[PDB]
Amino acid sequence: MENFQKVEKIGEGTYGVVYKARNKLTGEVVALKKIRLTAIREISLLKELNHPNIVKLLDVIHTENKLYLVFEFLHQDLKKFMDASALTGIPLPLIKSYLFQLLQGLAFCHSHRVLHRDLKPQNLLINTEGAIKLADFGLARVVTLWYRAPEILLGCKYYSTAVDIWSLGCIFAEMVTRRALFPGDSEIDQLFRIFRTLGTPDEVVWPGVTSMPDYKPSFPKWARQDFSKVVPPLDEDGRSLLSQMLHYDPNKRISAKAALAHPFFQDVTKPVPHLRL
Ligand SMILES: CN(C)C[C@@H](O)COc1ccc(Nc2cc(Nc3cc(C(F)(F)F)ccc3F)ncn2)cc1
Repeated sequence: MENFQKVEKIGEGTYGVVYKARNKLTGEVVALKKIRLTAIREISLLKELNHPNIVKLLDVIHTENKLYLVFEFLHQDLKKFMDASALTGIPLPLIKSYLFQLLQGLAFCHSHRVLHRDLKPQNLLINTEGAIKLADFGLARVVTLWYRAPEILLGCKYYSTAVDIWSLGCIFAEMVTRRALFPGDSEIDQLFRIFRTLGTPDEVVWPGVTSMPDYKPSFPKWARQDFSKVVPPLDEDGRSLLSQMLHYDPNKRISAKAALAHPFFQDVTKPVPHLRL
């Protein structure tokens, strides 16, 4: 860490604090993440993901019994970009391009058995060239619960790549309506908001749901609401794809690889956003 000079705090993370730092050995600008306290192992396995839509893990430093992660640095996150766009909204061509790219990102790591586990606007990074990238990637093992898949809230321990498709679905709708899809303040509140919109799940639409660890038969039975009310601006191509991203049953939920060929991406392009840094 004598080789790194701190410039400013970027944020505070579930397992370490993150700073914008300059590498004195290279004059390079980076995101430096210091971990709190089989790990160096899986982490040193993460430096192998190379893809245009994932933030590169540049180096792993293990000194004075502490662990630093050195990442490629980007200037802006999706959440700040959405806030700056709230009055007029993100243009559909740009929403679509960002969706297409995160799906390529997700399909790549998923084919290597890497899951993200905690996608949110705050860890999706953009540049002046019109690219978006996944950050804090494979690194799991007030929190925001808004993008948590229903299987996780019900206590499933052995969940699948489908959890990331669900989180991305929620972000896709948020970009389109300029409002959070399921803004829960607790796990039960989170769970009941998804139930009110998509209907309380049963054995019919989700075989096995009633025997998930945290499922209770005393749950209120709300009916499913019409989809055209959930994301009104969205055309039917987009709405059909959103619904496949939001299937209750993780096995029925569309894969990133299949989502890429969906008709919604017929007219896809690569616009450049206007960014204030
Ligand atoms: C606008 N400023 C005033 C306020 C904030 O939005 C400050 O926003 C910024 C400013 C710059 C960046 N750039 C990054 C961030 C990053 N990792 C990362 C770490 C965390 C965590 F949890 F570790 F902190 C959360 C999300 C992450 F993407 N890797 C490369 N570049 C990100 C957000």
